[PDB]
Amino acid sequence: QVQLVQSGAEVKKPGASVKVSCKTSGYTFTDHYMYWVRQAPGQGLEWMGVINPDAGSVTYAQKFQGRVTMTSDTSTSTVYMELSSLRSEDTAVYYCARDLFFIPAANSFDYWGQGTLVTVSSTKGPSVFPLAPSSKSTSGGTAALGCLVKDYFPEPVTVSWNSGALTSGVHTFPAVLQSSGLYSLSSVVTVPSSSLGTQTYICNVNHKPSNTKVDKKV
Amino acid sequence: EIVLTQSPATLSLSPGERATLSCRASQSVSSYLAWYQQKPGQAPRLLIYDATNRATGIPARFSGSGSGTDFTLTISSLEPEDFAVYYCQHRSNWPRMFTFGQGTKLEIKRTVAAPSVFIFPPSDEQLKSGTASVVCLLNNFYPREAKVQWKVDNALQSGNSQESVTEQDSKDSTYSLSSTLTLSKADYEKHKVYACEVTHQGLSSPVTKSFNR
Amino acid sequence: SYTNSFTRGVYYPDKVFRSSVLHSTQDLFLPFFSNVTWFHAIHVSGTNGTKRFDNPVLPFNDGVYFASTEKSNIIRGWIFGTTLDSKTQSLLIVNNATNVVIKVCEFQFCNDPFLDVYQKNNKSWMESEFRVYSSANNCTFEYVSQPFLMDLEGKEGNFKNLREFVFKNIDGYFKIYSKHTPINLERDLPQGFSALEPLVDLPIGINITRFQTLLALHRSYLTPGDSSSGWTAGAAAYYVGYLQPRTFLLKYNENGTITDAVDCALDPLSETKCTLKSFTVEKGIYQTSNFRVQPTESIVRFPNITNLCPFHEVFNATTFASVYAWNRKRISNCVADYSVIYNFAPFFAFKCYGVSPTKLNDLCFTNVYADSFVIRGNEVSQIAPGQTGNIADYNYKLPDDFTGCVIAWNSNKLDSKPSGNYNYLYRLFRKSKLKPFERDISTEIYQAGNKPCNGVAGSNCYSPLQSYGFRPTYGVGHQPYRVVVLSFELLHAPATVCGPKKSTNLVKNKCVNFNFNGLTGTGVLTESNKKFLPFQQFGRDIADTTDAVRDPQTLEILDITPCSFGGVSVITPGTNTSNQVAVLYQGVNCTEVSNVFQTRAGCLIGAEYVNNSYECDIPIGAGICASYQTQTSQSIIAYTMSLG
Repeated sequence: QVQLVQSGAEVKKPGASVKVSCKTSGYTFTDHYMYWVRQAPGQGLEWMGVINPDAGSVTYAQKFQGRVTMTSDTSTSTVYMELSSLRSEDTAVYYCARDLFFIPAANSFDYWGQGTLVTVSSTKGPSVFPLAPSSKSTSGGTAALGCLVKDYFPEPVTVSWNSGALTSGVHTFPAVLQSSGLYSLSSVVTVPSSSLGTQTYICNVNHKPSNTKVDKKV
Repeated sequence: EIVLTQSPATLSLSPGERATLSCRASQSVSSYLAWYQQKPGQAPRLLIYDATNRATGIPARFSGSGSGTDFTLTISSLEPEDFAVYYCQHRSNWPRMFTFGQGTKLEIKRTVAAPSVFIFPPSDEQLKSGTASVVCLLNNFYPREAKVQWKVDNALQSGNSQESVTEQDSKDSTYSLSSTLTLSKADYEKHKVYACEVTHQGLSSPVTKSFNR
Repeated sequence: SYTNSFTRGVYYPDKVFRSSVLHSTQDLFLPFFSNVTWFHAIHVSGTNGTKRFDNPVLPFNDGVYFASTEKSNIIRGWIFGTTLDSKTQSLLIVNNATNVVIKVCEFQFCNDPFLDVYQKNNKSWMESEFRVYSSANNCTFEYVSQPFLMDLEGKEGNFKNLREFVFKNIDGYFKIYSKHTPINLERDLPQGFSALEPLVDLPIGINITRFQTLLALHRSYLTPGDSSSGWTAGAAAYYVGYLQPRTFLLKYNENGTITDAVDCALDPLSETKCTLKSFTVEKGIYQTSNFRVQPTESIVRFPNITNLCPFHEVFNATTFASVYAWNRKRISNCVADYSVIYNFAPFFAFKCYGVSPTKLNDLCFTNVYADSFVIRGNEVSQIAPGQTGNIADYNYKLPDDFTGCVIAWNSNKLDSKPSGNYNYLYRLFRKSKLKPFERDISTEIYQAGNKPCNGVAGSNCYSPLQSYGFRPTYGVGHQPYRVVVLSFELLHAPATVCGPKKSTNLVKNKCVNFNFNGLTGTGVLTESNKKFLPFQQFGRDIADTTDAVRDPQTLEILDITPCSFGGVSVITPGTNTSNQVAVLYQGVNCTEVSNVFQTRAGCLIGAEYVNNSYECDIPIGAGICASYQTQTSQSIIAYTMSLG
């Protein structure tokens, strides 16, 4: 089955170059065109661009027009894309897409890859802060417990409660880019007021790029 | 280039009915258009290509039509796995400049839920670090329509608040909103009363939760 | 006789609209203040009484400025031709009543094309009798032109009818120009500026070196007593001009019309206004060397052709595969020459669906995919953008954007064989519909209905192959036709196949504009024995001027000498005062081509050296100073500046 495998994550710096590969499989990489599309967080597909599997017949976009080089390779059947001079507005998820037509023509994109979250910032360490509800915040007999994680740019964090034992009413908000250049989100869970003080709730924070695991008791 | 613009951009319907999302253009693209489907958390799949014929691996409920400068998709019956974001793209022949639009989100129609307003003062552990962040919680409510107001000693504050809205839950079709007002320790200790005003369609009157330091 | 055309001979070169611009183009115009061949077409009556008239064979070098002052029907035709002996296509523009019969036919009509007026006011009558022509041969082109190619005449005391026609010898079109303008005086010369708009453009091509005018005979009754001496006042007088290649500077108005023009050549004031781009010229030197006229020819193209792309073996080979296994051959890293294709055989359908066949060599292409395959005889057009055929839907299919060609021909001589013809197939049975440029070389058994056919095929199952029986006795419709589609993809990339750049035959010893391998300029090309390095292509002198360039063609060395004649300068006292000007050829001893005085810097042509001394108005050089004074009726004088 045709399954286009791409790379994983990739962090960079302003004014640099990132090499993202997207290997082909299943079909003979000599007849079907390949396109490279960008998906920004919250926005939609932005740029086109085709790379010929056989020769260096490429067609870059109008927005970039010179700052991207899409090479070809028939040895391992893998495409490449090296965007130069990454700015603070190029952080997005790059995809690789094939076409339903053959080498000469091109109608649309049918087979897509898996994406590659390329970002541009400075790495640092995370930090967790517990959010405790007040005594007067008990409305409707229910209570909400939260944990405010901060100072972490990447977002692979999966805030679990009691090592995943508590799953009902758990809401994980998306990360928001603060002014300091570091993302931060909070995770809230609605619990009955009768369970306050009797049951122990611990929010588990795990950050794989920094290898940091912090369990904060509420 | 051809500025593909979609008028609705928000088609709130119910599972079972039919949907019609339009994506018009300027130049004659009667036979040059494509339809996609991008679910949150994966890659966009091909819905309808060539704007007239059906794609492969697509159920029979997806039926497209249109010609000239006005196109629309005619879904037969909405399913829970159909609520996603759809796009449109034309195939320019000589200048390869494939452009996209903005996207139309397909929501689930239910009853008007009331937002549960909760406010959380910053803990002493965060205050010891020199930073203060007050979190105002807005969970289980109808499509995000609750502008969050932050009043500090009856003075309206703006520019220092950040809002985060989750996706539509698959269990009860509700949303969650969290507003975080970031203030310094000195500015936090300078004032006493902090309030979070919530104004939503499901609320007959603005509900404001406040606490005293 | 001769006359002087002051500012007449300007027309619109191109059809592009322009407003408030001063563009300078290089075309064949009429130079201002020339000697137009004035011919008074009147009746000539001798002493014996024999009627005669002048009708010489005027040569049509490159164009004429034929004007006419006919009253009603004196000049209503023209004749063109270089042989006039039934060898080349002629041009009889019969300007009959209410219509114009433009006939381009090759025949020898006569030697003296006489024709009377016959002013019959009947709506159904033919005035052009059979006395002008006598032969009838195959005509290549003709036209009706319902709007008659003749200006409207006026009837007044002194307001007469004035009209002129500008013709050229362009191989593309005849470039017929026409314009009417009424005169205001009856005894004054027609001094004025009147541009001519393109009326018609006949797409005919034939060599024309001579021409002949068609006057009116009108000798029904001579009426003796009043016209004994032929004529006294004058019926009409046609002018005969000759166009010359010049660089005319045209000034368009706000509404998009030419109100004036600058010769930029052969005239000192025009050359000054051209090199300064200002009408009111100030008192300066304004050097304009190596830029005066220099019209000789036009040779501009890219030499050094190279290895031709492997277009062969795709239009002529041993055996082409069927649509089952249609061969593909991409072409890159070469320059395509679409000229050897037609030489193969007379084709059947040269319908390029993306571009024009005459425009294939004007743009670059990334990679052309040559796909050849043999098909039946009744499906030569089924393989086209948007066609649902049994061999175009389950086999090689073209998309809705095929920017290539469908070049095909007949192969009833090479692929024909008096046998069962089991060489080709078409595979009519296919599961799904083949996408554009899809090649299926599989031989799996087809299965329409529910019938297990793993081992063999039965009635419900079929085989994806069928013998394409091409019997030699079969006529058109069942013959083998070889079709090759050159898929022209459009990708902005380092394209290779741009076009077959083929220069001219390296003209030398002639001051023409040279453009060889990028470098463009002007000057003369002379012979030089310089031994340049094998990798050096361009040459420069000590003054950074192109003195010699290596021929990109076969090994030959040329020498580009500018001919700068030292330095041509020109002095203008200002158009506000007068228009008399003078030229100073700095670096000339008055021998390398009017008042002539040799100065210490050059030859001043157009001024006289006065022994007196005045204040230096215009600095000439080396103490010489010129001015515009009222010498006892004003002209530019030359004198030595007074130091005190």
